[PDB]
Amino acid sequence: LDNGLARTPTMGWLHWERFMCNLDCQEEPDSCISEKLFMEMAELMVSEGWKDAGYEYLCIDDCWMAPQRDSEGRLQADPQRFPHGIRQLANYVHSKGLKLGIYADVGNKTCAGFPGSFGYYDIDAQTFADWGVDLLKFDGCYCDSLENLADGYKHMSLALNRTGRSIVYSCEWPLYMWPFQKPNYTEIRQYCNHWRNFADIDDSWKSIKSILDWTSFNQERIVDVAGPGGWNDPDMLVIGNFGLSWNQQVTQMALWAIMAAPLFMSNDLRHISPQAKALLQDKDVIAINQDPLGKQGYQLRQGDNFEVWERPLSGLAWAVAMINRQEIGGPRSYTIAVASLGKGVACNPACFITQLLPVKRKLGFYEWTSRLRSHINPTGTVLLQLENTMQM
Amino acid sequence: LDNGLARTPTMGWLHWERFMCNLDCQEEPDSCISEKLFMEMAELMVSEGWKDAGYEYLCIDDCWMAPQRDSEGRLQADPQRFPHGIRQLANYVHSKGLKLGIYADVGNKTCAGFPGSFGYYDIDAQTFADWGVDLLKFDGCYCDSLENLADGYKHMSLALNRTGRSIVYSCEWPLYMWPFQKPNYTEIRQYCNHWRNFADIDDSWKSIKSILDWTSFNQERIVDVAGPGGWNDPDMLVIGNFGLSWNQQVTQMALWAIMAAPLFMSNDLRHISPQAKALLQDKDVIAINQDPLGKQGYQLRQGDNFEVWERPLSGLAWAVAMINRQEIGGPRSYTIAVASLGKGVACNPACFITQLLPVKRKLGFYEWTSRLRSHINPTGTVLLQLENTM
Ligand SMILES: *[C@@H]1O[C@H](CO)[C@@H](O[C@@H]2O[C@H](CO)[C@@H](O[C@@H]3O[C@H](CO)[C@@H](O)[C@H](O[C@H]4O[C@H](CO)[C@@H](O)[C@H](O)[C@@H]4O)[C@@H]3O)[C@H](O)[C@H]2NC(C)=O)[C@H](O)[C@H]1NC(C)=O
Ligand SMILES: *[C@@H]1O[C@H](CO)[C@@H](O[C@@H]2O[C@H](CO)[C@@H](O[C@@H]3O[C@H](CO)[C@@H](O)[C@H](O)[C@@H]3O)[C@H](O)[C@H]2NC(C)=O)[C@H](O)[C@H]1NC(C)=O
Ligand SMILES: *[C@@H]1O[C@H](CO)[C@@H](O[C@@H]2O[C@H](CO)[C@@H](O[C@@H]3O[C@H](CO)[C@@H](O)[C@H](O)[C@@H]3O)[C@H](O)[C@H]2NC(C)=O)[C@H](O)[C@H]1NC(C)=O
Ligand SMILES: *[C@@H]1O[C@H](CO)[C@@H](O[C@@H]2O[C@H](CO)[C@@H](O)[C@H](O)[C@H]2NC(C)=O)[C@H](O)[C@H]1NC(C)=O
Ligand SMILES: *[C@@H]1O[C@H](CO)[C@@H](O[C@@H]2O[C@H](CO)[C@@H](O)[C@H](O)[C@H]2NC(C)=O)[C@H](O)[C@H]1NC(C)=O
Ligand SMILES: *[C@@H]1O[C@H](CO)[C@@H](O)[C@H](O)[C@H]1NC(C)=O
Ligand SMILES: *[C@]12O[C@H]1[C@H](CO)[C@H](O)[C@H](O)[C@H]2O
Ligand SMILES: *[C@]12O[C@H]1[C@H](CO)[C@H](O)[C@H](O)[C@H]2O
Repeated sequence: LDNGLARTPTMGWLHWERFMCNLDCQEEPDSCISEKLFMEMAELMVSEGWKDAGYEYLCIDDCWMAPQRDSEGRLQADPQRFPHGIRQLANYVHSKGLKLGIYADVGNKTCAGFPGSFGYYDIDAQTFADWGVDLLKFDGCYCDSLENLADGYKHMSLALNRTGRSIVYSCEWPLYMWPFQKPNYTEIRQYCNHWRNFADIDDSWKSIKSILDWTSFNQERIVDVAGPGGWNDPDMLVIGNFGLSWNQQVTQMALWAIMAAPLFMSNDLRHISPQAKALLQDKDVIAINQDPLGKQGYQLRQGDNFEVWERPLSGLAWAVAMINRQEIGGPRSYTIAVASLGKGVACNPACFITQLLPVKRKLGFYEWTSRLRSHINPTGTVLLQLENTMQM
Repeated sequence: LDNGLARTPTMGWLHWERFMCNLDCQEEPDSCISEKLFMEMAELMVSEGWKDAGYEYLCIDDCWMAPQRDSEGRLQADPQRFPHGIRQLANYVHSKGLKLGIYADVGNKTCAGFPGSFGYYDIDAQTFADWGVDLLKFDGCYCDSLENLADGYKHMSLALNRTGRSIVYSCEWPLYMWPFQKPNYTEIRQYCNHWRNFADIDDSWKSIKSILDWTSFNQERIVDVAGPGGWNDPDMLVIGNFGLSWNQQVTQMALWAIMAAPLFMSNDLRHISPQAKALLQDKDVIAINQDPLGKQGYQLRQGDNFEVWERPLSGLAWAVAMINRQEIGGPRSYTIAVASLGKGVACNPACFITQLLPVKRKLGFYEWTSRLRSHINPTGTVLLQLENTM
């Protein structure tokens, strides 16, 4: 989408995976979808270093809405959970230096059963623009055939444009297309700043594996269409929650950087370990994700429960990820000719290799003819940065 | 097995899950199956508080054997990897006040392809006894019939007894039978100090869940036969490795305690987090696992992606574990009438409840009329101890 936005993958926080559709503010107030939750998340994004690290968008997912539209046909914030309305939350979020994302659905109802945009594409787009909304996530539930899905996604895109406000547009067009026919990524890219391809993540290693395996299986179809203004969206970062071991968390961060994924944390910023925080705020891995070249990486090799992924970076640098998919035993040795990495460019005539994950370690100069030898934890990833050099 | 051993479930360390069949001492001397690995783990069991917490058996699994028996038909330690031999390793382990476990297979080979014990049960038993072995784990691979399987496990049982040496006998008889016919657990217990029921654990939450699901499904057949001298073995603790989140590690420790499971760590004691160490050394939770009554706990309830398990303890105490099996979202609220716990006796007329996991916290006095409310982490467990007020 040529709206001048998302020149790098969008970074922020989204409530869905962690907080879901919790409407019970009486018995579950700390986890219910309320203005107070977003106000508190906003403060902590500023004070706990998240905005500094690049996480800029505070995003509302499903279950912010009143059950019905107002008399004047507009969407309304839930009066009990959002009594001060979207406009004033937008003011609060802007006052902290952050941008505000909101959520709607192309079809008749949102996935959670709240008012769809089946008509109203134009008034809804305008409502968001009046409110101060800086990002829209547009889910695809309750949609009447391919024709409407496509038409709806294309309509809301132009509608947001016609508001003349800068609004990052986040689509699930491809994901809700698969059931009928293969997506057309060139068309989707025209209309959308990023697009969900695959089933909602949850707080599990199984979910990470299934997203990586779908991505690598399908990589010839999706890798090249990604670039500034249009990204593949493999769903939210779930680091800092309950389901992933330290190693599986390193794997998600490493490979979301390889895939030029948007980085939407879905966690509780009020209750997050120092380890998870340091990983999500790792300047060097964020720098790989945010690389201005904006070329998505890919899986180079698979075999013996090992995966090798790499991503081209600006200035003849490469990121390399080595995954151990063996879920038994100890750290496994993996060796590769440095020549085989970065299409033989990265280390011609030399590489300087820095390990970034699981810890940051200068490894030194590798000749084009060198071997790289590493040890990789089960369900973990080693992430390397290769800097092309004349020296040595 | 009435040999006076395993009166509480056996505690220690077993190489298999973390170190497996690593024979590469040239390229990997610090993780190959060698007497140096076992000596290192022994020193740390003493120096790092493992022994003091009750971890007492340092156990060798598969891949310790030379490829061939000796000229006298006996098993031999690999001459390169176990150069001083098993007896001498046993001497060392004993000098630190620990016990040594070793491994054999009821069939013609071990699962990894080394010499099997079929036809050598009596000599193999005497060999182990002579060496000063304090425990045998007896795997079930390369056994052509259920007759040979049963005969082999019983025969080794009687041969161990006849050596005169106190040797804990860990069997896999039910595991290898189950595909073909329902095991008789009354018979297995007469011959075995503990018995593997289910597929080898690995370093995953999938493995944990599948072991718990198998145990809850089969609980009518296995819970009542467990007790001092004979335990269900749901396989090794993998806490301190790579594959489990903190909440999944808590779930393993909590439910191995509810299940009166043997506690065999398979980890690297040289490289283990403070968190993993304090969970595995948690004295209140080990006291539940090690309760002298020896009554295995069971699944009370399952619904809304929650499980409630409980175990009766010495002195009118109960352990209760509440699992959140929902792998999405945040800490979920669960409430149960305390009258529904411990068969109606735990909290009649009242009980004092202490949370043990994920943190120790006194919750206070609960009346027979009361409801316990808890928030449980996705893939996590809340473990409570109930003390009846009388
Ligand atoms: C509604 O849709 C229209 C139709 O596309 C859209 O207009 C386009 O906006 C983009 C973004 O501003 C324009 O692209 C820019 O063009 C100008 C002029 O050539 C350049 O200054 C811009 O350069 C930036 O990006 C460069 C990297 O590519 C940087 O090097 C540089 O520093 C600049 O930051 C950029 O190329 C595009 O020209 C228009 N196209 C048309 C047909 O007008 C409009 O923005 C949409 N409006 C909203 C609010 O959605
Ligand atoms: C070989 O098999 C026999 C028979 O099963 C085992 O005998 C049993 O041994 C236990 C433990 O020594 C006896 O019970 C215990 O006795 C001791 C001392 O008297 C007491 O302190 C305990 O409280 C408990 O009562 C058990 O009764 C006995 N059974 C029989 C029939 O004699 C023997 O231990 C086995 N030997 C080896 C080397 O495994
Ligand atoms: C370990 O290996 C030996 C040798 O391969 C096994 O011994 C063999 O066991 C088979 C049973 O599977 C015997 O075959 C039987 O032969 C009779 C007729 O003789 C036939 O009627 C049966 O139906 C069956 O086919 C075979 O005779 C026997 N061979 C020897 C040398 O004893 C042994 O059983 C293996 N042990 C285990 C536990 O797997
Ligand atoms: C997939 O979508 C792309 C973009 O809509 C299609 O390519 C364009 O099709 C339009 C309308 O037919 C042409 O006017 C353009 O010249 C085409 N290219 C571009 C880059 O805009 C493409 O035909 C669609 N279908 C397939 C099978 O690729
Ligand atoms: C399961 O195995 C047990 C023990 O081998 C069997 O129980 C024995 O039954 C015999 C009768 O054949 C009695 O002599 C013994 O007193 C019992 N032993 C014990 C300690 O109970 C039982 O028969 C087997 N059950 C089935 C269903 O086959
Ligand atoms: C919404 O429902 C109406 C019928 O009430 C139907 O005509 C329309 O196709 C539906 N719209 C979408 C986008 O599914
Ligand atoms: C749409 O299953 C829905 C849900 C909201 O109800 C989330 O937004 C999810 O990410 C999306 O795929
Ligand atoms: C038998 O798969 C084997 C293996 C040794 O080779 C381990 O001892 C495992 O625990 C056991 O079931």
